Amino acid sequence: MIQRTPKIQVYSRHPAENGKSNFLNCYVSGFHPSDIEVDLLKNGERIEKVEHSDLSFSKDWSFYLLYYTEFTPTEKDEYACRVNHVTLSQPKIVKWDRDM
Amino acid sequence: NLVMVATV
Amino acid sequence: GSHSMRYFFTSVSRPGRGEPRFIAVGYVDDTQFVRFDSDAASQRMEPRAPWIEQEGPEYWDGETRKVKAHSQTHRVDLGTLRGYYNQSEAGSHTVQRMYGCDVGSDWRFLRGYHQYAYDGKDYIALKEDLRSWTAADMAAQTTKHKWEAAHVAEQLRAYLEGTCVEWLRRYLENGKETLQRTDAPKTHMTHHAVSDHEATLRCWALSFYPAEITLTWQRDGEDQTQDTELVETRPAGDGTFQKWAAVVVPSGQEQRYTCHVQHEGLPKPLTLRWE
Repeated sequence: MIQRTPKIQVYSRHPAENGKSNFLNCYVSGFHPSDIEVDLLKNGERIEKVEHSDLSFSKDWSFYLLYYTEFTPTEKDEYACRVNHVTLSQPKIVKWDRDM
Repeated sequence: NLVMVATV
Repeated sequence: GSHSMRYFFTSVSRPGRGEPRFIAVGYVDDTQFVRFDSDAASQRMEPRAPWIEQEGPEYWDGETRKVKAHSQTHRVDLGTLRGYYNQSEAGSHTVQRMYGCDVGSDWRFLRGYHQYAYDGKDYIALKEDLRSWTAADMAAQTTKHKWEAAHVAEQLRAYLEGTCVEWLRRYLENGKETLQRTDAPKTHMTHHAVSDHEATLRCWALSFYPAEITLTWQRDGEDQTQDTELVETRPAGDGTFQKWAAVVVPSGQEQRYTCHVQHEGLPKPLTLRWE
């Protein structure tokens, strides 16, 4: 009954340019079992038209998934990721640092 | 191109 | 260089909530080309690479046929593994199976493989010689015997050395513009001031294909592995990858640090420097 904690990266497909359209990524990997709940937030609110890749897994059998959504960066809007998994005592949130 | 498929 | 075809099968039980979840993905190198998901509408094997879409009805009818035979074999396995391990019908459990073949630069068979897993742990696996198995524990021993008595490995070795590689060779042409490509990393560095006695130096590799890559920092030509933050190589979402490595430098020594990128698509290893 192994159990791995999800690794989380929040990033953009292309370099973030305010006003220019892009895709927001939330790549969760290294978790086990496969049940995971991933949201993307815009200013702390859930995005509805988010999609995700098909479940695959690594060399140690842990799972990985990409969640993505079309979006356009602005100076204001704070985007972030929210992940719940069993190994997680409580929903985890990772802000999106365009300029990383 | 897929492979039976024997069970455990 | 070399190339590989790999299928990934995730089977997860849902007791008192119906039939098991069953997901199948297929890859040539780092490019997925097909998917099956018990929970989706089509109950067909679907394409996920534009090169595979014009394969034909014969191919799609067959892949669907077989992917559904897998689905079923996995539906039984879940129950048979509940028993082996004396586990409650209450529990949700996970099965995983990965198999595929590799060709060298000669596009000639190089190796094949097949691994099975119960609950995130090794169960049984085809050994390199593809004629014998390695059962991980007591329970898998029963399968090992069952499978040797079924001559399962004979049947696999043949697929892996034939159907597998010949079709791997097929796909590499059907998608030669995608699969035989080598998008070298697009590289650059950044500098933030973590304080006023310190500054983060971050090395970026973007939009590269395949995923295999190496980023390393140095201080005075001497590697900083101990002191470097490496993120996992991550999907850009468009069939390329990204990765960065960051070091913290005491302001003043930006001059002392260099980043190094190794990739398939670079003729020579890049040596970035904050200069």
